[PDB]
Amino acid sequence: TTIVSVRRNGHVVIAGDGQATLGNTVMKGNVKKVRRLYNDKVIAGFAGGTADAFTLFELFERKLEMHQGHLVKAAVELAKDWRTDRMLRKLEALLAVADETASLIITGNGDVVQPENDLIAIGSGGPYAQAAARALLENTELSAREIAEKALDIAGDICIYTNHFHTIEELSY
Amino acid sequence: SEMTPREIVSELDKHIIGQDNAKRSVAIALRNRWRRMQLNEELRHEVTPKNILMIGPTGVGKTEIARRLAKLANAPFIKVEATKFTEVGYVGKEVDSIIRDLTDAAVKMVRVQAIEKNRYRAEELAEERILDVLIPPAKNNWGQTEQQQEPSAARQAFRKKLREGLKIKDAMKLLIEEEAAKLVNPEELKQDAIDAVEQHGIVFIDEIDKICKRGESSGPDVSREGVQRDLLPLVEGCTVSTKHGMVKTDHILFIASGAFQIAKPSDLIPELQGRLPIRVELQALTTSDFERILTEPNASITVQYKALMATEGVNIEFTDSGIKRIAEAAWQVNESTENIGARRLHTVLERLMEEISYDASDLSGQNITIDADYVSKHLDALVADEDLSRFIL
Repeated sequence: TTIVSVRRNGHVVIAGDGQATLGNTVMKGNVKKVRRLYNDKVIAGFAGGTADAFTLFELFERKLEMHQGHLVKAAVELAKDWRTDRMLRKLEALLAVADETASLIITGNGDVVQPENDLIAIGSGGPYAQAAARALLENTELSAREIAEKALDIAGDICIYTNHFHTIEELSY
Repeated sequence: SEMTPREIVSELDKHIIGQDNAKRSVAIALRNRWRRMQLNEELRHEVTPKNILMIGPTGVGKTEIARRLAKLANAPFIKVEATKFTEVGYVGKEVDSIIRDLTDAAVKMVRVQAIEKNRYRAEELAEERILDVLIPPAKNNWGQTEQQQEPSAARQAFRKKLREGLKIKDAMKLLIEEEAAKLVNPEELKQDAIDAVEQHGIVFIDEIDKICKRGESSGPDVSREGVQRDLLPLVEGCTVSTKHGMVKTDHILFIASGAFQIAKPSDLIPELQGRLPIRVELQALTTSDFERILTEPNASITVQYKALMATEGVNIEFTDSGIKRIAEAAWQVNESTENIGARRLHTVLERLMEEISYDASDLSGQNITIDADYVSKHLDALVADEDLSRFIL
């Protein structure tokens, strides 16, 4: 798969494709990898288990609950129980969540990382997305959505494991 | 001279919406106790309670029914969680506590039941103790035998002058808690309760299904089924050591209750299945069901709220669309989050009324009207925000 997060001016987006693969054949083609969380105040994307995400996104949304809403802290606490509990420790997936403040990446390793220019590109296509994303962000005035989208498409044409079915979420502030 | 089943169901209808079968069921149980007393000594021993097993989802009427049944029979009642005992594999507690706990409550009753059926006489004799420290023409005679006899004259106008008017009042209460006690017989009072427990006891065992099998694991099924084993004597007929005496579980009525989503009544221990001759199902409640619950029961929550507010000199009114709106909310939350049955109503109704409930005393004398407008303004947002729902509703 390929998830691509970008932040330009007053917006920040998280776009992904919908290809689900198994072996060498396409299981599903319209998997929704990006969603909205915490009263749609938070947008997130996942690379992995169509259900593991379900469990994770929730607990995450449980951190933003009684932690004011500090995205960063909530993420730090999330990955902490993720790296701990057998339950959580079991599931594997790349977590990419953004918000008015800043966007970041969470992993099973209990890693909370935030790319240089709040630019996220996870999944088998991440690198391709990034290369195209930076080329634009670098030499263009295109919007946070136009890049993440065009970046995602480009990945989709290079990566055998990602398709052109998009699911985009945005945040204005 | 007890009520007939239809009579019992009726009365039950006054508090519980729907669940007709469960009513007829719990109703035949009661009637049979009457039926039994009407037989020869021989048969009176052989005929045991037809214990019932209610099968159905959370908060849809199970307990209320059992509770109201007991109330109607004026029978001592007690609720108990089955899983409580699986803990005994650590320390937990023993099943006999059920009959013990039952008796204790059976006492607290016979007590309050008898003391109250006395607080009136004690107060009247009380004044006859005060109306004696204000005019003491005691002994035999004093003046005339007819006309002059009656000493009430000044005394009468004296007690009235006090009733409506140390310290008389301060003195009476002291006399009340002196005459009442000096009138109770704690001997028969101790046995009074026991007879109750033995002839009208109603034990409610919740989570029966959680005490069943499942290819789970040896250890857990051993702990579970043990609670079942430990239950047998209670239900088959035995004697329990009561802090207030010896009780025979022989005719206590047992109403077990289970979801049986995971486990089936056939997983229950054989001996138990035998002693739960009656099976009955209860259905999930419908939005329509909800609407009725909110208002129809004669002491419905809505009626309670109206009353509570009146207390504060505020007149509340529930529009039909308002009620419908309230009901839908509860349903919506229960479907979007977790279904907890009618319970959801109380949470919703209560959140909905906060602002008023607080401002109440200030709207003294007003005519507030909770209509569909109000409801929506107050609940729609919350109902929608799922995560907020799992906290606030």
